[PDB]
Amino acid sequence: TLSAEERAALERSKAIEKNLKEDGISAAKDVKLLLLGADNSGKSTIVKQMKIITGIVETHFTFKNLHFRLFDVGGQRSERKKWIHCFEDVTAIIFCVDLSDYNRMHESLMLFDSICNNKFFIDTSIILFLNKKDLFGEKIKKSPLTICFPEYTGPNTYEDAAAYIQAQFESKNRSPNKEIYCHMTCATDTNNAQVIFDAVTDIIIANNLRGCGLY
Amino acid sequence: STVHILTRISQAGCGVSMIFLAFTIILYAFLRLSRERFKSEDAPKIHVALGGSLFLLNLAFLVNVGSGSKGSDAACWARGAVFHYFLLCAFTWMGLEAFHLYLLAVRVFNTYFGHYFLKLSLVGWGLPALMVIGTGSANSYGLYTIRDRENRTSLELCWFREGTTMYALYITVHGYFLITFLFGMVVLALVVWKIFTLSRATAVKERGKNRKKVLTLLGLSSLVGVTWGLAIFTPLGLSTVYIFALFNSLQGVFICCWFTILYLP
Amino acid sequence: ELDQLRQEAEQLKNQIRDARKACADATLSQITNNIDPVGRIQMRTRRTLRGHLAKIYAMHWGTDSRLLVSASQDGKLIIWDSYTTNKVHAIPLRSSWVMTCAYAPSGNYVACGGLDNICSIYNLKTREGNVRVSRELAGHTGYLSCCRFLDDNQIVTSSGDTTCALWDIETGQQTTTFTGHTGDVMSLSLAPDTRLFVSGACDASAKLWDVREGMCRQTFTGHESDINAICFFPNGNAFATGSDDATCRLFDLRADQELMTYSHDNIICGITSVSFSKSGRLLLAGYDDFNCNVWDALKADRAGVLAGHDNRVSCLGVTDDGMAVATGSWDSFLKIWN
Amino acid sequence: ASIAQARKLVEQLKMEANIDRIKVSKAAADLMAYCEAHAKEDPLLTPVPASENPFR
Ligand SMILES: CC(C)CCC[C@@H](C)[C@H]1CC[C@H]2[C@@H]3CC=C4C[C@@H](OC(=O)CCC(=O)O)CC[C@]4(C)[C@H]3CC[C@]12C
Ligand SMILES: CC(C)CCC[C@@H](C)[C@H]1CC[C@H]2[C@@H]3CC=C4C[C@@H](O)CC[C@]4(C)[C@H]3CC[C@]12C
Ligand SMILES: CC(C)CCC[C@@H](C)[C@H]1CC[C@H]2[C@@H]3CC=C4C[C@@H](O)CC[C@]4(C)[C@H]3CC[C@]12C
Ligand SMILES: C[C@H]1C[C@H]2[C@@H]3CCC4=CC(=O)C=C[C@]4(C)[C@@]3(Cl)[C@@H](O)C[C@]2(C)[C@@]1(O)C(=O)CO
Ligand SMILES: CCCCCCCCCCCCCCCC(=O)O
Ligand SMILES: CCCCCCCCCCCCCCCC(=O)O
Ligand SMILES: *C(=O)CCCCCCCCCCCCCCC
Repeated sequence: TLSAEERAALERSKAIEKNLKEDGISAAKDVKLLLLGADNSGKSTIVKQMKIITGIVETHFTFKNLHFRLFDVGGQRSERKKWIHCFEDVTAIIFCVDLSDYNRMHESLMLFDSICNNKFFIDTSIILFLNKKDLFGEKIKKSPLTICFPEYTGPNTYEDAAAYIQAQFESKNRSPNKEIYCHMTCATDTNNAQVIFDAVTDIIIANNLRGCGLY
Repeated sequence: STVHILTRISQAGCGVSMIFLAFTIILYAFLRLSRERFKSEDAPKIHVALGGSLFLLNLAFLVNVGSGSKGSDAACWARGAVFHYFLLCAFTWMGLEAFHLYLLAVRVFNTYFGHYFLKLSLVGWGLPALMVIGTGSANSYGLYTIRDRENRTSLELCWFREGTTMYALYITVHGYFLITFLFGMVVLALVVWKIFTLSRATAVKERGKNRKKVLTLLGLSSLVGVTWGLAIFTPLGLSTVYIFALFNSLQGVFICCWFTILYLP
Repeated sequence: ELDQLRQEAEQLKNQIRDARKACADATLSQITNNIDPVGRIQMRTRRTLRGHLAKIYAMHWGTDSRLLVSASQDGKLIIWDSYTTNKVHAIPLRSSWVMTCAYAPSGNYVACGGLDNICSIYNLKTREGNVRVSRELAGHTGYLSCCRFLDDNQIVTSSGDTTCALWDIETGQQTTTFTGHTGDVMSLSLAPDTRLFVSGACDASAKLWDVREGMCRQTFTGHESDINAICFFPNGNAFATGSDDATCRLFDLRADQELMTYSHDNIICGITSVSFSKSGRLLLAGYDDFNCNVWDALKADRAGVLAGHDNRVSCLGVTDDGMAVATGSWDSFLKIWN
Repeated sequence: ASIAQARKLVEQLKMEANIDRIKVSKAAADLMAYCEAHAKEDPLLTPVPASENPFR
């Protein structure tokens, strides 16, 4: 710390430390959202204005002076258990589900089962969407909800079927201290950035109130 | 000799609180040394600073009660000034912890300010400094006798002196407690309102988790407030020293167990 | 026609297994019992290199035994100076999701890659004061799990598409492709003479590869679970591996079979990294219980433990001259032990 | 179909089959020899005093 070369070295160390602190405060104000879900469930247009930007795909829409970063981890086609711990630092797991389909329903349910009970994602909250509600309400009349869920025998109605499906999804929690902020997006005439905003705010408030002992 | 009883009981309760707050300070030093990443958290700093403020307040109260009615006048002039300073420090630290709760549960996003704990500590240790400087500029400290309806000296202390007008005492102790309690209750009301508004937008009305956490936080904070209100506004006579010592012991133990459960996995 | 080929392959693997059983006359412990063990080894945290914001996924020592690289999910590739904890560089990564870093044996280049399926090569000895992305290598269909420079002009990288590939950093295209794995390749390790290299995959098999020939030579199967870590022996005639079964195993390139196993009942966490000492007497292995056990590579006795991290210890590397051991971790604090 | 990879697999397996192997005793002896011929140059195996280690 006396010679010229060591002095210049310490100067470079300090300039780099300052840049690191600047980027560390500039990058912590974004929200990271892991975007799971079976394919063709409208996960590519969960928000109308995303401004997107094979591996992990990013989309970075902004809303109410806050930067949301959405990572679609479909397309990796590798061992999910081997790189899923990259995303242990996300705030919430968005999870789109296509209601108008019947073959992808059990795949979606099994994927949700595997995710909601992982060891890295055991306290990360889920924001479960349910896309294409109107097409479901149109299809439910012609095809009852028994060719998809045989154990179901309640009344054949839009409301009862949708509530039963949502209950079937939410019944895989198996781990309190994590809530499933469900929602039913019509996928045609909906503006659901506010749903993400409010669910994220509640997640972060719960995260902080649990940092002050509250349990 | 009621002086004996009052002195001994106040001393014992104060000492138990001192023991537990010292345990808290020691455990904070151990946690800060033995673990990285604990130096950047600011909530434990606010907690340990409030604990230390209560510890020093207890120490000042012990010094006053033990050596009352003895020494020169301008000596425990400064003694009472110090005791007032530490009382106002405890109050300002409860207020600053309410403000921290405001930053965590009302304004949730973009709450990063450089030198956060520096500014908090500056406020919490230098606002009572101005208060005491002012209060002393008028020579308001001195002896303070407690009669207990008999006009007999039940306990000699040298809190604010009796000069037929107590504007200083009420404006700078009771008024400060009320201002801080009001700030705390306003912040708690804003927290409750925000939680019960979000409980409608997320469509999870009853199941919501925060609807219970915030009610528990309110039920504890209002208790912590009303117990200090009862401590201040009621006069320290006989048959009410036991309750005060017990309140102090519990105010110590709760801080100790809260800090040792929150920061030991 | 298919079934008879299956029977022929089964008979061939039986012949291989019986040959390996016939070559095994005495166990390694039976030979090394008469050696006096190492005393208790207590290493102390000399330095602590802080400055990373997110978890640290890979580090790598320089050949000059002084500088080391670190990569983290915060998107920063820092090139430290371990002597005076002096950040020589900090390169901003284009992709925040990186799982490996490499440091050329000349000290002039640094490589990085991860979930973006690309191995970028960052120059260091530029004329001006800058570190520009020299050449991006994109020929894989899966995340890159490891990379290792041969020269400052050739790099061999593994990936999650089950195939390793030797590149030509000057051109930008694969010069060879090493295929034959079933699961995806998780780690590789270069030989001291940089002519061979081993590789572990999630099919619980470690295969020896020939660089110039592009063909596989041998294969080893002792583990049950995935293989995360692999490291050659200092003389290039053995290697140890790490697995999620909480055991490390020493394999041999001549006897063609496992020589010894490193297990303990109090250990049920998966090995995250392995590395040898300068003479090969110590076998370091970073675990998931946040500790870093230092094994006795000839006695299988747990010599010492380096418990200094609060989260999982992800990377681990012994200095090229055997001076220190730098164990990165997920709590973002590298530590130099000695 | 899978017959192509079947031929490739049986070819690689037969190629790996006919290789030269030695006894485990010899291999263990060589590991012993290497671990005992470089024991004096192991700064982690045998500690060095604080006057030599650059990370003192
Ligand atoms: C953020 C910073 C700038 C706040 C600074 C506050 C102080 C500079 C002022 C604000 C309220 C004032 C106090 C209001 C009234 C009193 C009571 C007064 O008591 C008396 O002895 C005079 C009246 C009486 O004796 O009856 C002495 C001054 C004091 C403490 C004042 C002191 C000076 C204070 C603390
Ligand atoms: C009565 C007024 C005028 C003077 C008061 C002097 C003493 C009692 C006051 C004034 C400054 C105060 C200190 C300010 C800073 C610190 C450092 C902190 O980490 C512990 C509290 C501590 C140590 C305070 C203790 C009480 C203190 C020393
Ligand atoms: C005696 C005069 C100055 C009045 C008293 C002023 C003192 C008590 C005030 C003014 C500046 C304040 C300090 C400002 C900065 C820090 C550094 C922080 O890490 C701990 C609190 C601490 C140490 C504060 C303690 C209280 C403080 C020292
Ligand atoms: C918790 C603190 C707060 C102290 C009071 C501050 C206000 C005061 C002003 C007065 O009018 C008369 C006396 C009191 C009410 C005080 Cl000084 C004493 O009675 C002792 C108390 C409770 C305390 O020190 C104890 O711990 C109990 O022993
Ligand atoms: C009578 C001897 C001195 C007794 C001091 C007891 C402790 C009082 C202050 C407690 C800690 C102050 C705030 C801590 C802030 C920090 O940790 O940086
Ligand atoms: C009246 C007692 C409680 C007083 C506490 C309320 C005021 C606290 C002020 C602390 C400042 C914290 C950092 C401010 C950052 C900023 O807004 O620029
Ligand atoms: C989170 O950071 C910790 C919050 C714990 C509760 C905070 C209490 C807020 C209001 C305290 C005021 C109570 C009455 C004050 C009497 C002077």
